[PDB]
Amino acid sequence: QVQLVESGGGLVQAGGSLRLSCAASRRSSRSWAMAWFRQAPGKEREFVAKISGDGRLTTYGDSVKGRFTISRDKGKNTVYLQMDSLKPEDTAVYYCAADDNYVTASWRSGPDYWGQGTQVTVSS
Repeated sequence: QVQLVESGGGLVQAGGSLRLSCAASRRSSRSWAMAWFRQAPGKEREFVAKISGDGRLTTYGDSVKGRFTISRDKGKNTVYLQMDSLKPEDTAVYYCAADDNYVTASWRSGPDYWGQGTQVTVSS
């Protein structure tokens, strides 16, 4: 019954920015760690970024570090991904995910809940 709904995807020229958003259908007594992953054809869905329930800890995949920023609203199960300096290599369907554990939130099978995906395409 928990639902995660992503928004903010689009088709944009290289070098440009997008901001993805994700809101869960409820708050939890401890806010969930949240994460973004991305999937493109021919490649396993990959971890992009995560943030702890309390917002104090973040980590990024090697390919996006320095360009993307993950943030959340304090005490809500929402999460954002600000994507700057977009490259064609960033084209994928981006999924938000929620986990009651920050350490496993970057594992393909860690999170409890998954969104349906928002497409992001970066043209050259």
